[PDB]
Parts: sequence; C-alpha cells; structure tokens
Amino acid sequence: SSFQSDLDFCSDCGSVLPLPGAQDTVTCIRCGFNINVRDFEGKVVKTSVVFHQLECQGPVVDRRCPRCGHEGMAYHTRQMRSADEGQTVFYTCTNCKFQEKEDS
Amino acid sequence: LPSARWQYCGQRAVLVQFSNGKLQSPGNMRFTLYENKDSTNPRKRNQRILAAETDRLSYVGNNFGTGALKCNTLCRHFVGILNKTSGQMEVYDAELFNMQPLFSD
Amino acid sequence: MNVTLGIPRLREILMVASANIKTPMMSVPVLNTKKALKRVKSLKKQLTRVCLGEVLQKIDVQESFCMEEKQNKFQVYQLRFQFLPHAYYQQEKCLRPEDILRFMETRFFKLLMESIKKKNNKRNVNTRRATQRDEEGHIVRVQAVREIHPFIDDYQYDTEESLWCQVTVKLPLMKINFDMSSLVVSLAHGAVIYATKGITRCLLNETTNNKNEKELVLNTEGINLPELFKYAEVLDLRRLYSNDIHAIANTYGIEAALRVIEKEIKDVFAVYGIAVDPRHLSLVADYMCFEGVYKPLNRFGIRSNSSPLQQ
Amino acid sequence: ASYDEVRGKWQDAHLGKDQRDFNMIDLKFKEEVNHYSNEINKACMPFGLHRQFPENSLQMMVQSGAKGSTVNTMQISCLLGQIELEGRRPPLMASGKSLPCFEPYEFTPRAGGFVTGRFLTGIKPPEFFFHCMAGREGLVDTAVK
Amino acid sequence: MDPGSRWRNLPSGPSLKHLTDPSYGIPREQQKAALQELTRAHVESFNYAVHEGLGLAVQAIPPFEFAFKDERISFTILDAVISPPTVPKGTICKEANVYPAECRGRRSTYRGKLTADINWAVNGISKGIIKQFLGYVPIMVKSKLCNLRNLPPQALIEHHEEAEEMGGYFIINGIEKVIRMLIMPRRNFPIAMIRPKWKTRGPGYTQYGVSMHCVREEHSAVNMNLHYLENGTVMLNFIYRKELFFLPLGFALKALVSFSDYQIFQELIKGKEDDSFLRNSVSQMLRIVMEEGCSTQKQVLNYLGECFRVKLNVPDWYPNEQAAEFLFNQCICIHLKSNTEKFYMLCLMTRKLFALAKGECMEDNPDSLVNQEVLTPGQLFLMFLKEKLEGWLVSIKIAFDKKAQKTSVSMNTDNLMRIFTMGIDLTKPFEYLFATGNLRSKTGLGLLQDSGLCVVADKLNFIRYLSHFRCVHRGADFAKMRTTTVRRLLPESWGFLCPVHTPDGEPCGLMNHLTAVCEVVTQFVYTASIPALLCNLGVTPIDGAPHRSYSECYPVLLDGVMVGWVDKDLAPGIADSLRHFKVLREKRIPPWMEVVLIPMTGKPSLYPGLFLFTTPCRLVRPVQNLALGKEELIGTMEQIFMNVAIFEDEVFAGVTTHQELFPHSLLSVIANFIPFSDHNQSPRNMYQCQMGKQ
Amino acid sequence: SCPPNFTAKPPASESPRFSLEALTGPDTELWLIQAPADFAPECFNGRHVPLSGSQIVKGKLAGKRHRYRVLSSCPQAGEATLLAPSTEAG
DNA sequence: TTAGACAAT
DNA sequence: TTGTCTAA
Ligand SMILES: [Zn+2]
Ligand SMILES: [Zn+2]
Repeated sequence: SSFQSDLDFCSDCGSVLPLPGAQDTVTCIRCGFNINVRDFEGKVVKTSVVFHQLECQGPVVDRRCPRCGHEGMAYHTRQMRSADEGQTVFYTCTNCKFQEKEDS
Repeated sequence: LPSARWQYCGQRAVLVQFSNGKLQSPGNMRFTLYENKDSTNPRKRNQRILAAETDRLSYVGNNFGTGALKCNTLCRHFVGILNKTSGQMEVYDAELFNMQPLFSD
Repeated sequence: MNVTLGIPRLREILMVASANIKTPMMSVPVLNTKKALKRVKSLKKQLTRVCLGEVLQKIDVQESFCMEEKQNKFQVYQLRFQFLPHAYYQQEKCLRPEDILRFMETRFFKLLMESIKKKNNKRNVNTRRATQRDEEGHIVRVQAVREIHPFIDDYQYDTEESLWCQVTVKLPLMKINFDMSSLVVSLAHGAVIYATKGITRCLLNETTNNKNEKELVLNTEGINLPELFKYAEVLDLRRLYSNDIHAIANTYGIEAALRVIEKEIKDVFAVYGIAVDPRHLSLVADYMCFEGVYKPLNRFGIRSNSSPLQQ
Repeated sequence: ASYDEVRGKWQDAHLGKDQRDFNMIDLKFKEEVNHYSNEINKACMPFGLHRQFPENSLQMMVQSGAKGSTVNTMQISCLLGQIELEGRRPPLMASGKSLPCFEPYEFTPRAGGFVTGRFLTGIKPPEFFFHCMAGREGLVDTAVK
Repeated sequence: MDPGSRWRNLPSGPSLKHLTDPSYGIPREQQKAALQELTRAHVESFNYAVHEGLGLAVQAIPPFEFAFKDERISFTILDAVISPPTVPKGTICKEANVYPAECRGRRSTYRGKLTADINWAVNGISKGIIKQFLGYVPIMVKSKLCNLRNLPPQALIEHHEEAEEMGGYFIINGIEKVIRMLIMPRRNFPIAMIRPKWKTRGPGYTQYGVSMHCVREEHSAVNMNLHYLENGTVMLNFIYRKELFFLPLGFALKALVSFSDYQIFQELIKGKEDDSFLRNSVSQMLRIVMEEGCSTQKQVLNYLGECFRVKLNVPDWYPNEQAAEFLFNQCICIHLKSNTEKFYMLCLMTRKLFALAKGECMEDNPDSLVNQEVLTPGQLFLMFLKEKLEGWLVSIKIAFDKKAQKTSVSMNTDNLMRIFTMGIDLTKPFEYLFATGNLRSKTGLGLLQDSGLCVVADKLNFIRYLSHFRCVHRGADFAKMRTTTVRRLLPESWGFLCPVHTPDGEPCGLMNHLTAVCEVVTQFVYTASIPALLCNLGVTPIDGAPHRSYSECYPVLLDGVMVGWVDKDLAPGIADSLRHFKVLREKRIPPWMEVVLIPMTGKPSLYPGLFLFTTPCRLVRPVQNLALGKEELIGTMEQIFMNVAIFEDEVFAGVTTHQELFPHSLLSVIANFIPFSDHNQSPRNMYQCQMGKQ
Repeated sequence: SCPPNFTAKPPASESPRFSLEALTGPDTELWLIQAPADFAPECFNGRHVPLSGSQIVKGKLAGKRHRYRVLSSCPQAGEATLLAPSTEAG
C-alpha cells in the first residue's frame, strides 16, 4: 500500500512535503501522512558553475605608401556614402601601417 | 528473432496510472469498477469509473471528466499474454486509468 | 588596447573638461638596458589587477542535510572551488597558487560570511506592478579557517599542486530556501590581491620603434601617476605621458598639461586621417589654460567672460 | 583528423559563448583566400588587359586621378574578392548553412563569401546575395550614424 | 517544372508582339492571373475578416452582464454582418450599389453598413432580440464585399475602373490607403531570448527568458513571458491593460489542472532527470504554492482571483474563482481552448527556459526571419473591430449608468430601444485608424507599435503602386533607434525578402519588400485529423510513455498544441512522411505546412523538437522537391535545414533535396525589372529600385 | 483523521465477472501492445509479431492497409500495471 | 554623499 | 544624454 515517489513529495497523495522543522517527523498537509525527518539524509543537491573551461591584413594592391615608400598597400572597401555615389576604399600599408582613405 | 502468433480473443482489462508514484508494494488493496446505467445512448461505452479502497486514501479513475487522459482515445491499448508453450500472443482490449485520490468538497 | 574615439572623446576634452574620463592610459618608455628589461618583464605582471573570476575554473556546491541531535539539524554546504592551473596565465603578478589560497583562507571566507549573515537576516508574491513604465480628438592552515566562524565545520585544501579548496558552511535550518550558489558566485567576482590603485592592465608588447631602437612602451590602462615613480631605475620616466589632463595638471603642471591637450586633440583628429595644423591646437590649449586651471568651453565656462551680450 | 572531426570542432567553435576561437577561424580563411586574390590580379591587371594605358580610357581615368581607383577596376575586370561583413566573413545561420545553397559547415571559400566573379561577366546568385549584404552594411551604418 | 505551380506561365524571353496586334485594345474576358497574385495577402485576408473570422470573433466575446437596480441585465452578440456598400435609405436612384469610382471622384469613403444581433436578457431569462446598426466600416476593393467582385474586365471598364484591377486598398475620404504588412513575432511558439534588460524587472531575475506571441483564431493577440530566476524559480509576466502582472509558475500550473503535485513535478523534468538542482528548483516552485494552504485547484483559483480581482475590472458579483479563469482565458495561452493543453504548453515553455539557462540550447534570434511572420490586413481589421464591439457594450453600460443618475422613471425596458440609440456609434472611431494610421486601443492588440499602420497607396506610376502590396515593414518604432542589428540582411531571407529592394535613408533595412516567389499564407483550414495522424505514426502522446527514455525523444508542437514525443530514431521517418503527405496533397495535410525537424546533436544548438505550423499570416515560397518532382511550399524555418540548389549543375545525390524554380527567385518584383542586375554594383540596384518609384 | 473512503456513485454500479484469466505464473509473459486508433484488431489474426527489433508485418483489413511496422521494445518498468480479476475473491 | 532640476543637440 | 547645480 506504499508508492515510490521522490523523497520531497508525499507517497499517498502527490502533494509536496514541507521542509523539516522543529519536530522529528514531517507530515503532509492535505492528508496528514508522517514521514521521518531522518529519511532526508540522502537529499543531496549539486550545482556546478563553470567560469573558464579547460595576419596578412587583406588583399594587397601595388600602391606606394606616403610615409615608408613600400611598393604595396593592403586595401579594404566600405560603401560609406549614400547609394547615390561611390565606394570608399581604405588602404593600409604593409610595413608601417599608415591608413588613408580614398572616396571613389 | 522470436515470433508470436497473434490470436485476438475478444472484458476490457483495466490498467492503472497512479498520480502519486508506482505501485511497487501490492498488499491489501481493494479494486472495484463502476459502469453507467443507460446503455442505450452511445455514451455508456465510455462511462466507466474505477475505485481503489485503501485504509488511508481512496483513489478514483474516470474516462470522461477533466483530467481523464487522452492516450486511450487517440491510441488503442492492448494486452499481450504469450502462452509460451503454445506460443500465441493472445490479445485483449484494455483501458488505462489515471487515478486521483479523493479528499472532500 | 582601445581608447575613446570620435566626437565624444573630443567632447570630453573640450566641452566638458572632464576630471573623470573613461579608459585613461599612460605611457612610459623603458630605459632599454639589460637590467631594466629583466625587471620590466616582471613589472608587466605586477602592475595588473587580478579578479577571482579570472583564475577560477569552477565552483561546486553540494548542499545536504544533517541531523545529529533531537534538536540540532544542519544544512551541510560543501563548497568546492577548482582553480585554473598556473600554466594558463603567465600575465598576472606571478600568482603561484599558494597566493590565491592565502587570499581565500585570509579574507575570502570572512567576505563570504558577511554576505551569508546579510542574506540570512531576512519575488514569490503576486505583485501586479501598477504601471507599465514604458485621447479622443475630433480633428480628422585548517585551524585558522575553523576559527573564522563556528559554521565552518570542515576545511580541506589541496596541498601537492594547490588547485582546490573545500569548506562546509554548516548553517542551521530556516523557513526560506537558501540561495547559496548565487552568493558564492556574486562574491567570487572580487579582486584577489595586488590590485594597484586605479591601474587595471599593462602592456609592454608594444615594442614600437622609429629608428629600429626597440623602444618598449608600458601602454597601461590605468590612472595612477605616483605609482610609477618608484620604478625609476627601470622605466624612462623622463618621457612619461598620459591621456588625463587633470592628472598631469595636478602632478607636473598647467604648463605640462598644456602640451597634452594639444597632443590629444591631434591624436583624436589623426586617427581619422585629418591633419589639423598645430597653430590651431596651440591656440586652443593656450586659451583653456589661460586662468591657470583647465577650464571647459561649455555654458559653465562663459561665466568667466566679461560682456553679457555674448553670454 | 578527417573532415567529420574538423567539421565537428568548427561546429564546437561555433555555437559557443566565447566567439573567440571562431573569429580566429575567420582570420585563417580570410588570410589564405587573400593569397588567391592577389595572384589573379597579378595575372590579369597589368599586362592582361585588352587595351592598355594610355590607350585604355579607364586606366587613364584611374591613374591620372580623374575618378575611381585600382580597386574598382580590379573588381570590374578581376574578382570582387572576399566579402568582409562587419570586419568578418558573412554570418553562418543557426544551422551552420552560410546560405541555403550550401551544405552545413562547408569548407569551400565560396561558401563564406569569396566571390571570385567579376562585374564584366556577372556574379552568380549566391555571390549576389553576399554582395548585397555587404552593400546594406555600409548603407545602414551611414544612415544610422 | 510542375504544371500548376503559378510560374509555369513564365516566358523564356520577351516578345514585344503584344503591342502590335489586332487584339490590342480589345479587353480580355478575364483578368490576368499574374497581377492578381500580388494582392492575395490583402484581399484573402480581408475576406477572412468579414465572414468567417467575424463569426468566430463574436463567439469569443463573453455575455456582457452588468447590474441594474436589483436586476442583472445580460447582453450578448449572436451574429454580426457587414453589408456590401449601397446608397443610404431615402434615396431616389436607379442602381442601389455604390462603386469605388464614385467614392474617389466625390471625395467620400467607400464603406459598408455594419449591424449585429444583440440578445438582451434580464435576470437570466431572455426577453427579446434586437437587430442593431452599429455603424459603418470600410470595405476593401475587389474583396467579397466590394461591388467590383467577380467582374470581367469589359464590365469593369464600364464602371470607370481599369482592366487588371487588383484590389487591396481602402478608399478613406477619397484617398486610397493600403495597410502595410508589419513584422510580428512568430505566433504560438516559444522564442527563447537572452536579453539583459530583463534583469531590472524584479529582485532576482536573470537575463534569460522565453516569450510567446499568442493569437486566438486571428482576432485576439496577447504576449506572455517566462523568466528564469537566480534561484531556479520561474516567474511569468504579462501586461493586461497597462498593468504588469507578476505570477509565479507554480500558481499557474496549479490553477490550470487538477493534477497532484507529483505529476506537475514529473512534467517539468522529462528530459533532465539526473539533474539535482533542477528537481530541487521545480520542487520549490510547487512548495511556494503549498505555503498559502492552496492545496486544491479551487483554492489556488480562489487566491488568484482574490489578489488579481481589482485590476481585471470584473463585476462586483463574480466569485474569486470566476475572476481567476478570466485571466487564464484572456491572458495565458489563448490559442489553446482546453486548460489541459495550456498546461503542457507551459511545461514546454518552461523546459525550453531550463535548457536555455543551463546553456544546452542557444538563443532564438528575435530579429531573424526564422522567428517572424507578417501581420496581414485581415488581422488588423478583425482585432480592432472586436475591440470596438466590446467598447460598444461598455458604452451601453455607461449609458445605463448615465440614465440611472438624475433618476428617470427607470421601469422595465419592454423593447425600449433608446439606450441603443443613445449608445456610441463606431463610424468615426473606426474611421480614425484608417484616416490617420493611429491605433488608439486600450488593449494594444498585442502589438508592439502604435502608429504607421495605414500608408497611402500613392500611384505616381505602377512600379510605385505594386510596391505597397509587397512591402514588409519591420517596425515604425525602430526608425528612431540607433540600432544596426535589426537592419542587417541575414541569410535566412534567401528568397523571402529581397536583398536589393529597400530604401536607402532612415528606412534602409526596415522597409523590406517581398520577393516574386514568396507568398503569404492566408488560407485557414482545420487541423482536427492531424493529431490522430501523428499518433498513427510514431508519435506517442503526452500521457503515455515513449518506449525509449526521455531525452531520446523530441517534443511535437502542432500549432502550439503539445502533441507527443517522437522517438529519436523515428523522427526522420515522420518528417519525410509528412513532407510526402504535404506535396502530394494527402490526408488533409495543408500544402502550406512546415515540418521543421530541429535535430539533436549534443551541442548547444537550437532547442530540438519536431515543430509543425499550420497557421495563416506566415511566409512561404515554392521550390521544387527533387525526389518527387513536385512543387513544395517551403516556409521560413524549413529552408534553414534544407539543401536547396539553384542550378541543374549544382544538384547532387544524397546532399541536395530541393531546387529553386527559376534562379532569379531571390529578387523582388520591382527588382526583377532592372536589366542585367548581376552586372552593376549593388547600391546601384538599390538606388534604381527607388528611382523607378519616382 | 477522517479519510473519505467513498461509496457514492449516482449513475453507476458494480460489475459481473468476465472471461479474462486470473492466473499469472512463470508460464506467462505480460506484453503491453499499444496499437493505433484505426488499427482493426483482427488484422494480424494469423500473422506473427516480433519480440526483438522490428518487422513490417501485413494484415487482412483491405489488403492495401497491410503495411504496419511493429516496434519491439525493452521493459520500461512501466507504471501501468495489469489488474487480473481473481476467482477466489468476489 | 547622493537624488531632483535645468539646458542642448 | 551629459554634466554640473541644488537640496536633503
Ligand atoms: Zn500527503
Ligand atoms: Zn607604409
């Protein structure tokens, strides 16, 4: 006449057993079914919080740098104006990394 | 690769679904089932109530009210027996009852 | 590392005359001798801060239940910290893990017990908050840890390679359900040790050079100017610099925070390729430091002016 | 390692809260397909043109500073090159398909935006969608800020 | 290509012969079936919202019962109809009908008479039925209520219209105004969000959370929320007339069902059974309910209708249990009828939150088109008209209270029919929404914006006039923000929104336009046989146990109805079986259904399941299913897992399962008029698309 | 305290005995077949069912309905248990 | 030492 | 949206 449930619930109704308190048996509320407080010795709850577990700068074009005079500069495009005109080209030198922009 | 001769023989064997846990320790527990009077209209074919007498609580199981499960209407439930010497899995119509303990009003 | 770019850096230079900017750096070259490089490779580690969430791999909380008398009932809270190994950080204050365990055993447990006694002195309600908060018109040592508090009943620390820690904060029973793991997480975002006053991060991997001179630069991210004056035998403090106008204005002077306003406006305009001539910048820096203090150009800077029609 | 395990570890570099091992894999396609982007332009831009400077009009508008640059004409008569979207390759979906034409976590450079088709002979509909992502990026970033 | 696919009439090349023929200028005897596909989403949505949806939206208005002086008066609408536009009574004319061309030329509104059957009853006994003229509502042209329905082009020229007249537009004071299709969140679906703004909504909230946009038969719309907390407790927040309600989860799950607490425990831990923190947290949610002694369902309902009673504005004579099922019927999962299926939906929305918070499933992107659908003009008519009917009944109550002050003779009514005459007339409060675009509703209609609804169908040319019927507007509130994430072209819009066809200024990225192939689902059919169909396949339902363990089974969500648990080794065999049932038009599967099989991989990918969508107001587009050779309506979330191909060269065996119809399907209508679009740079195409509209 | 132990049922009443057996020993093996809704219970009347793996077994309903797949599972320790009416107890 | 108040694009 | 000014 006994049912196997989780230890946190009554085994005759299905209702929730309260926390242990100032007595030696914890009882359900809606039926009055006493269970030993001593039976919660295997009520173990684990929780693990894991904090911390376990280039060539684009294509090049053979353009001379303003500062260092290197023969090539890496380029990147970005259409920064409206859709009416242009395409703004960003350059970056290979050696000394001097970045200038052209607006066409 | 075992086989079994499917010998459908026909009565509706009840199956129980406890809302408390598994009935793992059977003892002195009385089971009685109830059926509606008017078998004329086709609602009597589903009206059935199973009652469970225990000294502590009483468990009741419907087929129609709120909380009656939908597994035995959107799907059929059968029971195999498999008389092993003869090797025939003889099959009965069955129902599943989700029992709920009765308290008060 | 990053700085503040665009208009709002120029706003917080000119329009605000900000005493508290976000991300101030400072920059000191290294003396570039043999002993100074050896000392400064460790000084890079020493001037950083280290938070506890930086070297901690995982926290393990194992709440249990314990009843030992007819009255005494106890909630066993076996906290366990797994620290990340020493090989996975060679950037922070030479933290051999006995140092972070000493952090633990000295002050982290008291920092934890103050939080537990703040919470234990004590969302589950139907609140119906009366606003949504965001018109008809007709137009259209184990003994030290045990004596920290009586609640700590067990202590076990790792000894061979000092990578973990175990306590047992044995609280009594209470009516609410206690949220231990939230306290242990939110308390474990506190700074460990040797966090220098206001300096977060240092980088001397900027080995930049104009004449292949290998001029190592402590490109820090924090603002403490007399912090670096003890390291004069290693750093070349003669060509020190910062972003902050007020820090050098209170350390070196209004004539040396007059040549930092000019350099910073030139750097903000020079990120974006714009070349502003130095005569304009020198005129602005000689206007703002005219009264001897670093004034803004806002509404609260025209109260100094004389003619009220312009005001 | 076989391609199933490599595809598994790039699925694992994806789908994670770090996004620091994954952005590194962007910078290893994008530095290796920008070695096939320079070799084609050395094959076709100086001495591969039909009519050359000064007899070429477009080279005279480019090189004498009238309009354009040697990036617009390399997009006209050679590849469009890598599509960089917000500094990186265009985004994978929630299923690892970078675009519904392509297999989940496909290794080919075409799958991640390397266009390699010019405007002189047109671009196929995957690269046209990638190029419209890159156009709307700049247009939105101008229109907002 | 499949014959019957709407795109079999696509020309190989242009002809230029149709402008030098004897047949030119003779009207054809039927309209063109290519220009009439562009207002299906407008006309077929307004056709639902006047006959079927109005009959289903007067069933969901409760019997309005108030208190007379010691008598209870009950009002209920039985049936409301919208008559097609005629002349007013007392008019000497020859043809009683009114056509749109009169309403354009005379600068009037093209509108239809509205009337209803209100069934008044005092003290529980009926004493009459009244047929009451509520007001005038606008009529969409070429709908089932316009007078231009079913006309041939030669009889349509005769009434001053045009041949190939597609409807879709309201004449409001002489100015034609379309309703633009906004973007709304995907209806009846748990959208797992990670939004750190939600941390400030309570004392222990997390950045995590699962939202749901619930809509009940195209006339109601309510957003709800779930929140994971620092404890492991789950809250549940929902606004009801500008009142943010806080409701814990266990209170909801106890107020819904009569189950014992071990079953409510069991339903929330199905996949994660070896987790200790999870079982602890879903114990604590139920214990919070236990703390007040609310052990039964009736006692939980008593407590909830005790605490929430004053803000729900229920009458003084309801019990607490009756004002508790007034907030579970009109706020929480209103697309479900039964409280049993509301329960197993909150269990799935809770398990998705528990898998999100533990990092076992990734965020569903709210701005992606996978998790989005459109708000057609059938919703915004029907929701607003339902709300104005409820406002009309509340005005009748205020009219009785105005009669009771300065106390009248105040006897029985006896078909008095003066309070209805003194009642409010919803001509002008229904005209204001169209004539300005401003939605002044006390509900909010479950929406996210307030203005920008009706936009003038401008007609400067025909390129501009087509575009208003293909416009998909992201939001008229995002134009003020400084965001870029909502304005980003994403690869999930391959063929459902056009890449090039957008404006360039402040609305760049917001005002998207549909493609040519993409079409909005407007058909509303009945999914009554599909649960029994699924359970005849491997779907073991909720109550029984699948025969492998859980976490080796998939949830099934048949339009917000939790159905069952597909075994993991039988989920492809149900996905391809439902696709074969879809493209072959078998077994009452709609041809516009989604069979989305998000698989299990063990990595924190999308939250796995076998989702099935049958709703209206979605986006769908045809492909060719390669293994069948037949045209398949792929939805927005199916093609994120399908290997569609473009060219017959790029089709492989084993890898490829579909193929687009014609390879320029990704482009709009307006962007398919640019010659050689693949040769010029893409802002040039994006500029030409808004040049041709000027 | 006061347990209910109900005996009240207004339209219902108890039952006579039926033809299902009562004796379960080592010779019987309880199988729990879960069949579809439109599964006619006479279809496999001469056919076999698998006890391990799966098998696509035919029926006799119309000859063309016959494709049924049978999934042979492991014991779940299922919570549904059988009630066999014994003849010693009325 | 920290919250309302006041002006600008 | 800043940033300082005023009052508790
Ligand atoms: Zn109990
Ligand atoms: Zn250079």
